[PDB]
Amino acid sequence: ELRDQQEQVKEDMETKCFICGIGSDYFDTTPHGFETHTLEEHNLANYM
Amino acid sequence: ESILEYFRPYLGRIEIMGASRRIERIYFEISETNRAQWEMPQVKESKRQFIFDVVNEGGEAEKMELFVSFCEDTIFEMQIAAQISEFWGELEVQRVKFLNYLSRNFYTLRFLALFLAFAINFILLFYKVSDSPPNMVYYFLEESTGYMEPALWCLSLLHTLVAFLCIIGYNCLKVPLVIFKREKELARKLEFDGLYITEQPGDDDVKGQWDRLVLNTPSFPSNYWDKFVKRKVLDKHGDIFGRERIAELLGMDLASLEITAHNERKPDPPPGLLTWLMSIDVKYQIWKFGVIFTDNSFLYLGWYMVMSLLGHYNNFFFAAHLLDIAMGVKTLRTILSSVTHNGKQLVMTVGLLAVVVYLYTVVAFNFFRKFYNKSEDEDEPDMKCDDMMTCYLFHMYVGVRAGGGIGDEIEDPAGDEYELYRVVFDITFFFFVIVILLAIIQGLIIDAFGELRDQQEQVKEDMETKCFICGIGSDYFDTTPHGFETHTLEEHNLANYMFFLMYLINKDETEHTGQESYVWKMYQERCWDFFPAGDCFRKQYEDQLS
Amino acid sequence: VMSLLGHYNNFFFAAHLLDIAMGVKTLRTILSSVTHNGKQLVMTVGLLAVVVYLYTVVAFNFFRKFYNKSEDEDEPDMKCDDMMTCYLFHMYVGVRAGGGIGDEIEDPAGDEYELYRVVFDITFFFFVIVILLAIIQGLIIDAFG
Ligand SMILES: Nc1ncnc2c1ncn2[C@@H]1O[C@H](COP(=O)(O)OP(=O)(O)OP(=O)(O)O)[C@@H](O)[C@H]1O
Ligand SMILES: Nc1ncnc2c1ncn2[C@@H]1O[C@H](COP(=O)(O)OP(=O)(O)OP(=O)(O)O)[C@@H](O)[C@H]1O
Ligand SMILES: [Ca+2]
Ligand SMILES: [Zn+2]
Ligand SMILES: [Zn+2]
Repeated sequence: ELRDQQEQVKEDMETKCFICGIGSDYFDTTPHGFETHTLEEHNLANYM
Repeated sequence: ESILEYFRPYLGRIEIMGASRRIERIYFEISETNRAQWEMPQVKESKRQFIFDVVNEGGEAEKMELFVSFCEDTIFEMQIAAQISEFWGELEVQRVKFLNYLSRNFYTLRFLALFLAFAINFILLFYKVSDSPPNMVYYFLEESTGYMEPALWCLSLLHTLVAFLCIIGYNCLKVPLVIFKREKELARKLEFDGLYITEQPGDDDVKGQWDRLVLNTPSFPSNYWDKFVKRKVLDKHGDIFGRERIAELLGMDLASLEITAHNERKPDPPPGLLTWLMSIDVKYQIWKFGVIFTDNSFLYLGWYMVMSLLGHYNNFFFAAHLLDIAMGVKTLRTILSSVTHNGKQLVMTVGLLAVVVYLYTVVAFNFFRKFYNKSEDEDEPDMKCDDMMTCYLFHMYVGVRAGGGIGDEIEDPAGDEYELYRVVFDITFFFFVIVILLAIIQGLIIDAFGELRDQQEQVKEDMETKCFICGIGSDYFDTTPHGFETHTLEEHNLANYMFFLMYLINKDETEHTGQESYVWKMYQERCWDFFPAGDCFRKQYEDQLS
Repeated sequence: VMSLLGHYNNFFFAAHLLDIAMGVKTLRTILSSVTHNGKQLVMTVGLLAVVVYLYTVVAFNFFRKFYNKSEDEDEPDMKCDDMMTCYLFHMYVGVRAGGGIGDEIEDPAGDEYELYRVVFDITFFFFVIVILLAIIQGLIIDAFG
């Protein structure tokens, strides 16, 4: 269960944006969509 | 209807996302030879693995790039198949016929080698030993028929001969595709990445350090179909980065490329094979030998032959060839992969087991030492915990294997001042070492096996739930009866895309229609946008019922 | 046929007790779970046979004096003097043993092959007992589940 919790943490991050929460399904309509949103649109560091 | 039924297995129709931002259907021609070259078990096996690795590793954006690379590899594979389909002049023609026989019968020779290994080891099951000839021991077969020893010798010789044939067949069959992929990836890196021009590979990229050899060799793009990659790299690198420097890096001459650009007549090679042996490219051949002497399948075959030759020193080295069944069938290979699937975790968990057992050794060395007299003899004691090394070996060997901990093999703690101390010590050893840690190792391998089998089943299930090209799931298609079937067989069929690629390749560039020229230019520029993603003809004209 | 054989010998009657397994649902499911992964089980027990045969070759060429099961000094019962007898001894006794073949072989102490036999017994207990047998258990129990 602990190892499954660790796997889930990594998976959840790649599925939903930490800030807006919107999942990767709305972003992957455009190619490399989630990557664009979670790196240029809403990157955690950028907020820092 | 009759014409449609006759040309149905020749009418391949794929849908492309065109320049009009619309999903448009392209109807091309599938050659009969092209379909026949798609439907042998080897190409099907290639597609099966490709689909497995793509669905397992993932990546929606890289999916089309890997699909196109697979199409190129499989085109070259059926080119190999076409070449291998069905006094020096006689010698070379007989040599190519013999290599052809080996290349077509590679798998049959593999099965024959495994059969010979099984037969040899079945004979070896009759081996016995005796102090007398069939301080000195003699290992001889005990057989009443008297034929199993000549049969053993004959089968050993035949098995090493088949080992020769299998390595030659691999060299003539699977090695060319490996070279083709290596040359292709090096050409793509030079054309697009420009690594040897700008981003020099580091020490970790031993593949790049070895690829540096064929940078200047004239036979650089030999196995790869494109022969002008050097000129392309000069066109997009050297204007900015130094044309003479790039020419030196690629081992080609500016005047030579000028005279090839101008009108020129190609001469004929000198007659004879003694010129050829002097015309072999030493550097390119060394690079090819380096990239096939590290290919894992060829290394397995070389190890197979090394074991076969050692089987002539001692016949029991032929027992190593029984692992070929594990390398052959699928889920036994999965059992072997499950050992290393969590290999890092297993190594450090057995390290934790070693550490905790060492702690039990220190506390059973300082205390609890008189309870390790394994010898029942009173005159001769065999205290296993008088030395730290011997006590640690005793623990890690015997106590771990014991199901009730070290208390099974230590003296009973009764009538002694340390009674509850040893009770707690044995209980904690049986709990942590046996009950917990060993079962964690069991979990780390068995759950790895289950996870690998679940990955295979998930690959098979995912394919039937979403279209590999547009991705749209089966829920949108199953509204119409047999919907997904129709969409993934007549609308977007992986093969149909491969057949379009071949049709573009073998069609003259002056005949390609607007759609075909668009797809061809897209393929040249490596954009992969012509694949429909997230939409299809049905989705575009849902209101128009088409 | 079993009923008629029950008149030759009454103990052929049992054969008719399996009718309860054919009758109730999940006992029939226990019997179906044996063959639900039958191909995998056959080839995994084949792998078990192969690896045990490898342990037999390496305990036949080496580690042969450690198979004297007889406690009598005058009469030895070396189980690994013949390849067939050693393979039978392994697949029969060592697989059933929970601590591998080291339970039923002589202790490797005070011998030049000490760490060799330690590694041999550990790898036998690990691959044959810990892993492969539990994989067979998984292949049937997960089939039931
Ligand atoms: N708002 C967000 N900002 C950053 N990453 C996000 C966000 N939402 C989701 N993610 C996911 O988090 C991933 C973080 O990967 P990245 O390579 O940026 O860091 P990392 O290597 O995981 O960081 P660290 O080394 O600190 O663990 C992204 O690739 C993306 O899938
Ligand atoms: N675009 C697609 N092209 C082909 N198959 C698709 C596609 N999208 C989803 N699929 C699924 O892939 C399945 C492939 O089954 P098919 O019988 O065509 O080949 P196969 O026998 O699995 O091939 P192989 O023998 O190479 O493994 C289809 O039945 C379908 O469910
Ligand atoms: Ca035209
Ligand atoms: Zn966001
Ligand atoms: Zn589709």
